Amino acid sequence: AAHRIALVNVANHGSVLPTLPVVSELARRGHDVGYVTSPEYAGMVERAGATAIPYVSGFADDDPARPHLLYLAENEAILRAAHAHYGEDAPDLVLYGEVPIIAGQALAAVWKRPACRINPGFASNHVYSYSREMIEETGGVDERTRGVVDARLADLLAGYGLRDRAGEFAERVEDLNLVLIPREFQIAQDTFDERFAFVGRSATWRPPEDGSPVVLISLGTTYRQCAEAFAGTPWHVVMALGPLPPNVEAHRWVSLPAVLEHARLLVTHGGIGAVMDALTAGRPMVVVPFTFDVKPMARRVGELGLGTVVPAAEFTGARLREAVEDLAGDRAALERVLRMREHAARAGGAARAADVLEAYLARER
Repeated sequence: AAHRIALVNVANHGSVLPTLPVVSELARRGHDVGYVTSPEYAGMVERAGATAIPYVSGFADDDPARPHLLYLAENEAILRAAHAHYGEDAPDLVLYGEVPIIAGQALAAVWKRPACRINPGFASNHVYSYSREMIEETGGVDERTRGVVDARLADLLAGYGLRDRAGEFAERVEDLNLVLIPREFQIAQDTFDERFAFVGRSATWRPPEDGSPVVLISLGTTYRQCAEAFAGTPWHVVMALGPLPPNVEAHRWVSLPAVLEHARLLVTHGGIGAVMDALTAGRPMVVVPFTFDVKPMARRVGELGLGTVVPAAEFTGARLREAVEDLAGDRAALERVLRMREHAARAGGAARAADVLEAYLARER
């Protein structure tokens, strides 16, 4: 019937924003969702239909162990808020993000409850692992750093009598995983078994009236060469970032899905949220990967022929203008993107995610 869900997640846009349609679907079906989040995202998750569970947390600085210790501190802070909020009456399911996996698994073990991981982007297994690729890009781990982190993890789990489970919590694959991308976009997709549900994602501005082709440019946290590149061209350029030609439009923030309804191409930094937006809109994209985290997405857009990858080292105004006009007139790419849009629509979205989560709790797994 109506279940109790503890949605345990880290509090940032990339983690919280994609989970909100799932929260809404569950809430609409009458499920009591408790969202462990920070006070800044508390109103956001409550407007989505959840009950906010706030969490707040406050040696060396250059230390390579510092990011891992802060990660464990956040996992501890999350774990404390959830455990204290529910107390004696445990929820029916532990829905946790692909970042607080120590907190999520500890809670599930303590409460003796089924758990489910939420992967907004790529899912990881023995064949492909977005985490293993991420760890190497962040420089990997030395033996000294491994010892520091391995101990503080065991110390963290000791307070819940789970010290002997540090190894599995860090390495194991969850019994169920909601993956917020279509199966067809996933790297080594045919290797992902029954434990992964590829449900994809569920879903003010006026365009030029003359009929000018529109290109949306939304890159990272890095806006002059782009405007100078499309100057004198028939393109209408919509730019997002935090002297312009008449055809170039600039805004601090832009609704990517709203503009993509009128634009034929997206110039993106490679974020899975933006890639998913283009895919849902059926628009090819030009990916410029400035950060390491988007490198798998950039590689995947390229190998599926859903767009063009311009390396950050090779990026100039001219190369962008060249990539945009080349990919815009490419019928082959457009057909592949529209086909990928059908896959994304067929994924099931938040409605199927809820159907999957209900099926899981029906003691079917």
